[PDB]
Amino acid sequence: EVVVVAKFDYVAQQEQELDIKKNERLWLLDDSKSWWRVRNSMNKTGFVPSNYVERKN
Amino acid sequence: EVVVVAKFDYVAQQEQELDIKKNERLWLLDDSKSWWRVRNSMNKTGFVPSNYVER
Repeated sequence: EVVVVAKFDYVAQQEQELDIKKNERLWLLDDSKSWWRVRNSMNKTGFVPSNYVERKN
Repeated sequence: EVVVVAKFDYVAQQEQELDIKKNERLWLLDDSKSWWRVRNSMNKTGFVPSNYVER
């Protein structure tokens, strides 16, 4: 984990997100993947690594 | 509507992760927006958009 700095304020839109403020120092726990926000048929939401998602396109 | 499914099983490792089963229907909240996991000085963790932090 590295220390990073928030560029902008961000207001979390779901409980799995973090509220941050511009210029806040944070610890970066994982930048090795692009996580995507997903929801299933059971109405549950969360994050999965992008490569686990298939868009039929 | 673009159909989106789980490509593979993904077994969640942390509370903010979602377990998904291969071939199940999913819905994407964003257009290929990447998120990273961070922690604040009060030890709270969560995801933020990757482009919001500077390394």
